[PDB]
Amino acid sequence: QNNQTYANYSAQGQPDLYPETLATLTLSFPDCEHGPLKNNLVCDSSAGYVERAQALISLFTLEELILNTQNSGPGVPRLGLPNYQVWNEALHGLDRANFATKGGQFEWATSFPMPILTTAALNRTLIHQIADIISTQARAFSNSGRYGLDVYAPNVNGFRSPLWGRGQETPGEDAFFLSSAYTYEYITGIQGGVDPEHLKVAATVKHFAGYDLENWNNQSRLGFDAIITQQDLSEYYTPQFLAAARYAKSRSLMCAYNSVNGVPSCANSFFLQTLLRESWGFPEWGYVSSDCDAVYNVFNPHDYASNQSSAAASSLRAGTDIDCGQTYPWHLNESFVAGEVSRGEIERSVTRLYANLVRLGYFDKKNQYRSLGWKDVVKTDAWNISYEAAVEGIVLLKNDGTLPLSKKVRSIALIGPWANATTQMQGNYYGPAPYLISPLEAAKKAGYHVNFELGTEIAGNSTTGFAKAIAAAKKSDAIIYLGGIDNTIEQEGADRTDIAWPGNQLDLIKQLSEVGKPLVVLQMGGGQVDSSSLKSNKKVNSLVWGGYPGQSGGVALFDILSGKRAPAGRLVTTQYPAEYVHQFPQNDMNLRPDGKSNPGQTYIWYTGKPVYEFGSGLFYTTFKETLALKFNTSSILSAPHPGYTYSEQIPVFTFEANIKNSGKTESPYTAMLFVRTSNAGPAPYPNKWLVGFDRLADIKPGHSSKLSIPIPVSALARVDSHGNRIVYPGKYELALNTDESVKLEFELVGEEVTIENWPLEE
Amino acid sequence: QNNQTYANYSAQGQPDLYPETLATLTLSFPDCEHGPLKNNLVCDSSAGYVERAQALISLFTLEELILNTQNSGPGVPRLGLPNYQVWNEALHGLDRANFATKGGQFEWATSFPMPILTTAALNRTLIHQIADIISTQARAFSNSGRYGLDVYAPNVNGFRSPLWGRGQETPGEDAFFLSSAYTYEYITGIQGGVDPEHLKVAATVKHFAGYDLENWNNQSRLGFDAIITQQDLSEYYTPQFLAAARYAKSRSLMCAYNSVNGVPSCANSFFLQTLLRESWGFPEWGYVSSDCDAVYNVFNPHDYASNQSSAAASSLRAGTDIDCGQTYPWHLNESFVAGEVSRGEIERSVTRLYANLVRLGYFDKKNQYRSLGWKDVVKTDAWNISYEAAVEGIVLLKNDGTLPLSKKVRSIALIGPWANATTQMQGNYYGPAPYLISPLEAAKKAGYHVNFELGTEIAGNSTTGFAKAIAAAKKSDAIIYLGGIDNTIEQEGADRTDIAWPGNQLDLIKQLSEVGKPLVVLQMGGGQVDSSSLKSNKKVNSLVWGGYPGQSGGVALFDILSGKRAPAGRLVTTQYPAEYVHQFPQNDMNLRPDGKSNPGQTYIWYTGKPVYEFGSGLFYTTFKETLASHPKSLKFNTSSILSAPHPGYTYSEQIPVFTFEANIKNSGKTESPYTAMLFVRTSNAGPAPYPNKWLVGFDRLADIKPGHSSKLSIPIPVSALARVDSHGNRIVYPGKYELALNTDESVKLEFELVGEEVTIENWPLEE
Ligand SMILES: *[C@@H]1O[C@H](CO)[C@@H](O[C@@H]2O[C@H](CO)[C@@H](O[C@@H]3O[C@H](CO)[C@@H](O)[C@H](O[C@H]4O[C@H](CO)[C@@H](O)[C@H](O)[C@@H]4O[C@H]4O[C@H](CO)[C@@H](O)[C@H](O)[C@@H]4O)[C@@H]3O)[C@H](O)[C@H]2NC(C)=O)[C@H](O)[C@H]1NC(C)=O
Ligand SMILES: *[C@@H]1O[C@H](CO)[C@@H](O[C@@H]2O[C@H](CO)[C@@H](O[C@@H]3O[C@H](CO)[C@@H](O)[C@H](O[C@H]4O[C@H](CO)[C@@H](O)[C@H](O)[C@@H]4O)[C@@H]3O)[C@H](O)[C@H]2NC(C)=O)[C@H](O)[C@H]1NC(C)=O
Ligand SMILES: *[C@@H]1O[C@H](CO)[C@@H](O[C@@H]2O[C@H](CO)[C@@H](O[C@@H]3O[C@H](CO)[C@@H](O)[C@H](O)[C@@H]3O)[C@H](O)[C@H]2NC(C)=O)[C@H](O)[C@H]1NC(C)=O
Ligand SMILES: *[C@@H]1O[C@H](CO)[C@@H](O[C@@H]2O[C@H](CO)[C@@H](O)[C@H](O)[C@H]2NC(C)=O)[C@H](O)[C@H]1NC(C)=O
Ligand SMILES: *[C@@H]1O[C@H](CO)[C@@H](O[C@@H]2O[C@H](CO)[C@@H](O)[C@H](O)[C@H]2NC(C)=O)[C@H](O)[C@H]1NC(C)=O
Ligand SMILES: *[C@@H]1O[C@H](CO)[C@@H](O[C@@H]2O[C@H](CO)[C@@H](O)[C@H](O)[C@H]2NC(C)=O)[C@H](O)[C@H]1NC(C)=O
Ligand SMILES: *[C@@H]1O[C@H](CO)[C@@H](O[C@@H]2O[C@H](CO)[C@@H](O)[C@H](O)[C@H]2NC(C)=O)[C@H](O)[C@H]1NC(C)=O
Ligand SMILES: *[C@@H]1O[C@H](CO)[C@@H](O[C@@H]2O[C@H](CO)[C@@H](O)[C@H](O)[C@H]2NC(C)=O)[C@H](O)[C@H]1NC(C)=O
Ligand SMILES: O[C@@H]1[C@@H](O)[C@H](S[C@@H]2CO[C@H](O)[C@H](O)[C@H]2O)OC[C@H]1O
Ligand SMILES: O[C@@H]1[C@@H](O)[C@H](S[C@@H]2CO[C@H](O)[C@H](O)[C@H]2O)OC[C@H]1O
Ligand SMILES: *[C@@H]1O[C@H](CO)[C@@H](O)[C@H](O)[C@H]1NC(C)=O
Ligand SMILES: *[C@@H]1O[C@H](CO)[C@@H](O)[C@H](O)[C@H]1NC(C)=O
Ligand SMILES: *[C@@H]1O[C@H](CO)[C@@H](O)[C@H](O)[C@H]1NC(C)=O
Ligand SMILES: *[C@@H]1O[C@H](CO)[C@@H](O)[C@H](O)[C@H]1NC(C)=O
Ligand SMILES: *[C@@H]1O[C@H](CO)[C@@H](O)[C@H](O)[C@H]1NC(C)=O
Ligand SMILES: *[C@@H]1O[C@H](CO)[C@@H](O)[C@H](O)[C@H]1NC(C)=O
Ligand SMILES: *[C@@H]1O[C@H](CO)[C@@H](O)[C@H](O)[C@H]1NC(C)=O
Ligand SMILES: *[C@@H]1O[C@H](CO)[C@@H](O)[C@H](O)[C@H]1NC(C)=O
Ligand SMILES: *[C@@H]1O[C@H](CO)[C@@H](O)[C@H](O)[C@H]1NC(C)=O
Ligand SMILES: *[C@@H]1O[C@H](CO)[C@@H](O)[C@H](O)[C@H]1NC(C)=O
Ligand SMILES: [Zn+2]
Ligand SMILES: [Zn+2]
Ligand SMILES: [Zn+2]
Ligand SMILES: [Zn+2]
Ligand SMILES: [Zn+2]
Ligand SMILES: [Zn+2]
Ligand SMILES: [Zn+2]
Ligand SMILES: [Zn+2]
Ligand SMILES: [Zn+2]
Ligand SMILES: [Zn+2]
Ligand SMILES: [Zn+2]
Ligand SMILES: [Zn+2]
Repeated sequence: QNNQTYANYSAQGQPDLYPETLATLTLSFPDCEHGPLKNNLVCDSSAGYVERAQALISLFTLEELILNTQNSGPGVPRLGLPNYQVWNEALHGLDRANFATKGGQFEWATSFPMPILTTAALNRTLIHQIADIISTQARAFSNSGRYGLDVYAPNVNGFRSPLWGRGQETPGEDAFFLSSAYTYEYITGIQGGVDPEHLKVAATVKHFAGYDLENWNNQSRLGFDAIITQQDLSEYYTPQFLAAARYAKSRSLMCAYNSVNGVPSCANSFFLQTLLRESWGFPEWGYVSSDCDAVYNVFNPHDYASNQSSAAASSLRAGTDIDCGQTYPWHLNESFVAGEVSRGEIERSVTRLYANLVRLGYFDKKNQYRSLGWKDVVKTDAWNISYEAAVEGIVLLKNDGTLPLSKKVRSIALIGPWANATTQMQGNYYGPAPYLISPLEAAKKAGYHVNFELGTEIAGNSTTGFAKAIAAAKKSDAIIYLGGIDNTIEQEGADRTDIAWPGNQLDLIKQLSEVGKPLVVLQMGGGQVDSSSLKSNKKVNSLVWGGYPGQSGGVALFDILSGKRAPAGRLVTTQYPAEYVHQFPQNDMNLRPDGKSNPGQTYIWYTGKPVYEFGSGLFYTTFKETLALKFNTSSILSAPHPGYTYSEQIPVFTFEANIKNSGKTESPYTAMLFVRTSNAGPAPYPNKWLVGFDRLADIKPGHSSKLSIPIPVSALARVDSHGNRIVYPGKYELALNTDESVKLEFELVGEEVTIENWPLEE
Repeated sequence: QNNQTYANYSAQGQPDLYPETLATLTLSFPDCEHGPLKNNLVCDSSAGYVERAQALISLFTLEELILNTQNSGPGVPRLGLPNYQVWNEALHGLDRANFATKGGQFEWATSFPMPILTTAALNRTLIHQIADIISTQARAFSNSGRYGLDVYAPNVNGFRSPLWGRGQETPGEDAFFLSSAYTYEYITGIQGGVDPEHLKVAATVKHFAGYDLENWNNQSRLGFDAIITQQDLSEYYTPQFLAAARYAKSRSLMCAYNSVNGVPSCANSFFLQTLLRESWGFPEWGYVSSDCDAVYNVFNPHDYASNQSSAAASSLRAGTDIDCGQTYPWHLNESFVAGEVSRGEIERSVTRLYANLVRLGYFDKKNQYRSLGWKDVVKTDAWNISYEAAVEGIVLLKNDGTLPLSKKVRSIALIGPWANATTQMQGNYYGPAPYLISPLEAAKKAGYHVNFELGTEIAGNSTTGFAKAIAAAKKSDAIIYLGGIDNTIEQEGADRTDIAWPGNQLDLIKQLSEVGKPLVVLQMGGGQVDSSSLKSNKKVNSLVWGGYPGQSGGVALFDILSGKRAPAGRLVTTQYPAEYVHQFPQNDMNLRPDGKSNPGQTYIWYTGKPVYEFGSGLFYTTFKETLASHPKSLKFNTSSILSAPHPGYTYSEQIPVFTFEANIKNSGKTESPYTAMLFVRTSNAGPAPYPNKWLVGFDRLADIKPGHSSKLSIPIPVSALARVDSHGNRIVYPGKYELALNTDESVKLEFELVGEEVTIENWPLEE
């Protein structure tokens, strides 16, 4: 929008936003005791939140309303109503806050791992606590005018194509179960419960819908039209958004840049009204924000409207309340002049935003959360849950017992473009951290003699660092290589073009494997890289996926390597063979194989052979898993469901298995539970789908902990050609983990039961 | 549905409901301190109303949920959740209550005038207070297990065709302003404010939409398919429902028997979702009830569904939550089995009902409204607002000085089928009253020597009774004829076939007028009758429309006639000439004239000559009305006016463009209250055809003494000036306009709207 020369937004992965959109404001609170609003109902803390917001909005001029439909809202100075920023980032810690540059206060926020790694821990409580800490820290910054009260998080789009530059931000490729679980735990942690009366921080689930690529084939997200079947819409692209609106009661949602089936998400009333509000129960006075700036893109380049005034009017009427950008505040005045919108439609949007602000305690100084301050940031950071998430999430992919490093290992050769990682560990959308503990520093602090060599860059074709690296290796007890990808390779605005290890890193690892010494390789980054050559190289003793480990990253990794903590992470996306992305266009949105070039996408549908499967992860011990069957769903759904708000949440039954530590190392345990069928519902039939997961606390050798995995009605439902979610009678089989240590056959009997009726598109 | 022999519901005006639907339950409240629910969140009075309702519903079996989608909900005995009745009538007082038959308490409730007469008073405060009394009495009965907490009221369909058997129930023919005003005052009075946290009684605005006939031409409402333009739908058939949902925040709404443009109202997602929820902000956890039993009629006779299971599914999915009938509770089980509905869809609807019950204090014994009792019925009844409404509403149509009856009038010949009226005064949907004061008992109480003769029946065809009535007239100082129509003529389930005085009443009136005595005619009933021959007969000294005056009807009538009170009512429908209904089909839903059979419908569009016009009414005095002041500029810029702050108004379209102000001087012999209707017209603003005029305001002023003046101030809201385009959009158009005060047009004021067109409402596309 703010381009200086011609800009092809069908190709360019990044918009050109106005400085106003991108500005860092200084925030504050209305003075309800002495200010101009003191006798208005909005300042009456005993009144209803809607009635309060309505009373306030009645005081605005038309132009004031319009200006306050943008993310950087100017407020209304004459009313003592301060500017308010809607665009705040919280993906895995505070970002876009007005951080102090000196003074020892508000200089930083806790930098948790990227969600990709945190989700690999398979721990729901963990996700929830991270969210709670983030929203405590948000309130603290807010109380000093340095952060808003709503957050553009979480990013829960399915990591469908492995080359997506933003998959790192997500809880993985399983939109239906794993992502939805993350969605619920994160949003309830941000918001302080399930639609509590006193909202903590408003979540903004994103990006709705069909957004999972930046610019593959030079087709920008900004102009992309996702051709998606109704079946896939219901099955893969929206179930996490149903979870957000229905179960978590997210106060906000962000509509995506792209179109779906010819309709821009932000101008899509089927999306924003029929689905979001009428099918999934999105809060009445919840509000929708556009992406930055998806309203502009309705016009340029989507051409769904002919100018900015019309793009504004179409988005507003479809259900987009707040524009991250300048199209609303600078063109809705034209929309009004042209009769395209009423003042009613504009007031509703602003009223929605302020209704949430009222709920958030914006006008109530005595509100419980208005007293959080810097010491609460200090205290929650000192809990070291960022370290804990990283430690629980790290994935051991290959190991011959070389890990944990034996007491005999005294010197290490520390090699690779991730060996001295600091800011690399933070991924993206991060603010300043209190500290960043590199793998190098953590290695020294662990008490190893460290021979550090860069060896080679992430993406270089230079070998001039090889010799010194081999030299450092030849004079060390073990080699620890840390490499892979980072945000120079995968980023917002630019997808990868391939999913192989970048540069000449694999050559360096090969030459290191032929040194004669034990070799541990840490594959870092969010997306996966093809590590088949490492899998098949016997001289590569150990392979670890370390994701983006956050502020205490080095210590988390080296506590795992040294065996202080025992790894238990599992992959939350498939590591595909490198040729996968060359086999079919990556913006083919069809999940199922087509018998042509599309081989099936994700662990659910892929007919090929993953290098490492979704759900791969090894332990420092061995476990012995043992089991501890005609179900009539219609009957099961006929019963009372105390403890569950929605009927589809009830277990069909609970999978019970004993988990014995048959080895000789204390270890926590993780499990994914999969189901499959070859006769229930329509063909084609999936490989399998995830229906449950859990993490159990450290189990001692000889001890047995019980794994209980409820199998909800919603999880056994399949999706028909119309998008309906229906539980079908037939034969199913559970399988525990990728190793399928335990399997359980059961039959579903009775008639088909409808779980959701998918509505017709407009 | 419960017919014993073949029933043709395309023709038959009344359904055959199962006894279960019609049953009189004994109600009670759950014990939230000690009962099975005490630890459930529903019994936590500090929790959110939605969360409370969700916690309760979670405890139900599927069958218990299904069974509690009917109006006579059985509750859940094992949970200590009592049966609850959704079908409670309150149109003009409590009805379908479990009235006691002995013991001196709860044997009766106040019987107000039918809303048609109440509305004629043009008094907003009156309507609101009536509604407040009704809801106080509702809660009092509720607290003794004798009534529910939601009411199937108000009926606010525009009384469009004059032969409608139920137009009597409505605030008249002006859907946009007059009916919408009644809707607001009544619903907020019923509900105890504007969506208050503590709801007093849930209102159910009805009937949505296109419903304004019972069985004209033997086409029953049960199978009627209204063909209505989007323009008419926005302009005439729905504005009162926008008002109910948006301004009044009605907690419930009732969907109609009929289809509109091929889609039954209760299976109509455009109506129940797109318009109701997305356009007008109907409460998120408000609920929709069908009419009794419109869900059944989706199948039989509409054939929109092939069976009851499919009819239930379609109605539920479209947005109908509660069935007045047994289609839901006895066939949603089948819908579920067939995969047509989810348990989620069923749960939402029951949760919706119980969310309102939570808000109504159904689970909180300490709720403000849970202590109201029989003494509160006695107290509110004794205020005599029923009497007051009738006396305010009575309309003086014709007079030469005969009314009020002079002191010279000692004896009266009281003639007519309405002369000894008791139950006739109650109209329809009435429960037992404390008493009923007939016009006969009232005349005797007031001190006149009364010579009473029936004369003829309402629909009588014999002249045998004439002679005694004529003899009585000859002995008396004045003749007071009371007749017209009643509920043997106009009723639920059966429209009138014509709009003339029934039977030989006019022939009797003619002969009474040949006697040579002063003659006063009281024209009773809700619908109008063609009184043109009474209008032109110089020996009919006076004509009064008395509507259905309720429990103290006789005293209201004779206090007016005696001059103890002075009349100020104005007609709220057009009194058409009898020919009107025989010129064009009465199910032609187009308001505009078409240059063929349709002369235009209502005072807004009618091109013929009313016998008495909408807004007709005379006083016991005369008034001089003069423009008080106008804004310096009479060129109003709507876009600019709407751009300003609007403190004191929730919605921008509610702000005044300006205020019409007049001085009202009593220029006669007698102290009198005053009423005014304010009309606007345009010859160039908006699209053609241009209407006659349309109502934009009204008011009633307190007694004005001879020679004294009072101020009349009538704001002109932006919404009132908006016109409707061919697509249903509400747009304020620039151009020339003229206000006219009353039917006599005593004051007129030209103004101009300048600047661009302004969109007030975008009418959504149908599905
Ligand atoms: C203001 O409010 C007050 C308080 O409510 C009103 O006062 C009440 O007024 C009514 C009506 O006048 C009065 O009820 C009558 O009481 C009489 C003595 O107790 C009764 O004899 C009379 O009974 C007749 O009506 C019954 C209906 O239930 C019939 O069933 C019964 O058969 C009686 O009818 C006989 O008599 C009538 C004429 O008298 C005759 O036509 C019949 O054929 C039959 O022979 C009434 O019940 C109350 O007692 C008053 N209550 C109090 C507390 O004072 C007052 O009316 C209000 N004012 C206005 C203007 O509305
Ligand atoms: C699934 O995730 C949950 C939630 O994160 C996790 O439970 C958590 O475990 C951590 C780690 O033990 C707990 O963190 C501690 O909490 C107390 C507060 O009660 C703090 O005092 C502790 O801080 C000190 O100790 C740290 C570690 O020794 C030091 O680094 C630090 O500087 C402090 O001195 C510490 O933060 C946390 O309390 C729980 N959280 C909850 C909600 O229970 C659980 O273990 C995971 N489950 C499985 C099976 O893995
Ligand atoms: C558990 O939480 C504590 C408290 O936040 C962490 O302690 C902190 O560790 C960092 C990194 O080593 C220290 O920062 C460093 O401090 C030195 C000296 O002041 C400075 O020269 C370095 O540049 C660096 O900033 C920090 O001082 C220390 N803070 C406290 C209060 O002890 C600890 O790291 C956490 N544990 C894990 C495993 O993450
Ligand atoms: C709609 O609003 C925009 C933004 O306020 C207007 O554009 C501004 O016009 C003013 C006055 O001419 C200039 O001084 C500003 O520099 C413009 N601002 C921006 C951000 O472009 C626009 O003119 C308005 N349109 C109408 C019809 O009122
Ligand atoms: C590892 O990275 C750290 C941090 O980026 C490097 O530390 C810097 O070292 C220079 C002196 O050589 C100091 O002046 C800077 O203040 C340090 N930077 C920061 C951000 O603290 C360190 O050199 C790197 N180690 C290597 C390359 O072996
Ligand atoms: C309009 O109706 C109101 C409400 O019923 C009338 O005010 C009532 O008048 C009666 C009889 O004088 C009193 O007993 C009530 O207490 C009054 N009620 C209230 C709420 O004030 C009012 O007189 C009518 N207005 C006009 C102008 O005739
Ligand atoms: C759905 O529910 C209705 C109401 O309970 C069932 O109708 C009853 O069926 C029994 C046995 O068929 C009959 O004896 C009764 O006459 C019916 N009762 C009533 C009140 O009508 C119906 O069977 C159920 N259908 C299904 C498929 O479960
Ligand atoms: C006017 O109507 C009243 C009420 O219906 C009549 O009162 C009834 O008259 C009969 C016979 O006289 C009595 O036995 C009943 O008890 C009365 N019923 C009630 C409810 O009061 C009255 O007779 C009628 N008057 C005339 C003159 O026809
Ligand atoms: O998740 C969304 C992102 O989609 C956008 S991306 C945005 C593009 O425009 C500039 O380059 C911005 O710096 C960049 O963040 O940002 C908002 C997030 O919440
Ligand atoms: O306003 C509605 C009415 O339309 C229905 S009509 C109903 C038809 O079936 C029986 O005869 C009943 O006695 C009659 O009321 O009733 C409910 C009202 O609220
Ligand atoms: C910006 O790019 C658009 C096309 O996206 C083009 O129409 C316009 O001319 C450009 N603006 C400027 C100032 O170059
Ligand atoms: C803009 O980019 C699109 C997609 O990459 C491409 O098809 C088109 O040729 C480009 N248009 C211009 C004018 O360069
Ligand atoms: C995308 O565009 C750039 C030119 O800016 C080009 O270097 C690159 O080869 C293109 N990629 C594809 C797949 O066409
Ligand atoms: C803007 O675009 C709309 C269509 O999206 C069109 O109807 C309107 O006339 C356009 N206005 C101007 C000023 O070009
Ligand atoms: C399943 O349950 C339903 C309802 O409980 C029952 O009607 C049906 O007969 C059962 N069918 C089987 C095969 O168990
Ligand atoms: C009731 O009427 C329907 C048609 O409306 C007819 O099919 C049926 O025979 C009747 N039922 C009975 C029991 O007479
Ligand atoms: C039912 O009534 C309709 C309309 O009055 C008529 O067309 C039809 O012939 C009747 N059907 C039967 C079976 O009598
Ligand atoms: C009921 O009618 C519907 C059509 O509305 C049809 O699809 C369904 O199969 C019918 N069910 C039965 C049991 O006949
Ligand atoms: C009056 O009506 C009755 C019953 O309908 C009938 O027997 C009689 O013939 C009618 N008489 C006249 C004069 O219309
Ligand atoms: C009406 O007001 C609008 C908004 O202030 C302004 O743009 C326009 O010029 C005005 N038009 C007239 C005719 O006064
Ligand atoms: Zn003070
Ligand atoms: Zn102050
Ligand atoms: Zn919590
Ligand atoms: Zn509180
Ligand atoms: Zn513009
Ligand atoms: Zn008790
Ligand atoms: Zn009130
Ligand atoms: Zn309260
Ligand atoms: Zn049929
Ligand atoms: Zn039909
Ligand atoms: Zn059936
Ligand atoms: Zn005729």
